[PDB]
Amino acid sequence: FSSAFSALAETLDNQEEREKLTIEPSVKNQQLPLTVSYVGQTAEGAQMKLAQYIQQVDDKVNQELEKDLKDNIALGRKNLQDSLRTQEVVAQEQKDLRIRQIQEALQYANQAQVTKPQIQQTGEDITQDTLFLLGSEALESMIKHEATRPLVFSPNYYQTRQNLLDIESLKVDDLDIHAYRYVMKPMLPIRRDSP
Amino acid sequence: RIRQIQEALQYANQAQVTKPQIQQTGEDITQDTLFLLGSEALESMIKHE
Amino acid sequence: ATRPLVFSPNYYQTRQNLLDIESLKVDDLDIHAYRYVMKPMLPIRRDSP
Repeated sequence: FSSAFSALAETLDNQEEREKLTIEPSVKNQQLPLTVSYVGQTAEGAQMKLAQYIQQVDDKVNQELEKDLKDNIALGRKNLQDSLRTQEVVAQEQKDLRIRQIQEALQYANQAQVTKPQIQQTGEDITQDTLFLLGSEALESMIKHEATRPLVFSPNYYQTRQNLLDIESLKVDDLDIHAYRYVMKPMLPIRRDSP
Repeated sequence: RIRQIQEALQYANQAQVTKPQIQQTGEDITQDTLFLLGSEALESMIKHE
Repeated sequence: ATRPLVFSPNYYQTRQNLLDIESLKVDDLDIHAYRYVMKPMLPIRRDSP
């Protein structure tokens, strides 16, 4: 705001008749509160003109941010719909290895003659070596029904899937941006400055 | 999880596991060892979906 | 010789980091090194003489 209000201050000196309009910090040490001003020709006509020029810069900043957020959200859900496609092909390179681990464990369970499952339980996922204890019959169905076996997804996938539904749900039209706050409404003066 | 159960009914239909063979599980049951719950107990996890 | 290798979860991180570096496109990527807060004016009062 303070750089777009001082950029309105320099396009009002390019009028045929100049209109002075300034902006400055209030006390000479800290940055804000800022102190805008304007000189006119009447008491009423220099307060109406200042409250118009505050709303003119405010409607330029507020439209340069709803336009900026729409180019950030519609591009932010493109780097997430891509990051769910490259994270799914990794999740099928793990599935194509799990079918290959099962396809080797059918050869171990065909020589050791394990047909019915000998596993009573497993407290974790079954590794490569102890995979043949599921049986010769139950491992022949994990290869026959291979293309319909569902993928498994890491908990980082469901984090960036929930991060895409959060970026698709927020709305910028009803979102209100305000770049400034009145601590003093624009006054109308009693004593003129000249003559 | 319904799709993991729906595939594990096909494994437990060929291996002929009807009654549950699991005595316990110290964690959640994964995709591979899900067919040990049985053919009968996995037909009710799909009917009551 | 047909027994499959097992890969650490740092391998599948840097495998997913290669598919992310092969998928991004620089032709449709727009870079802007500046932003107008004031369009270039045309002056009314000259400077000299």
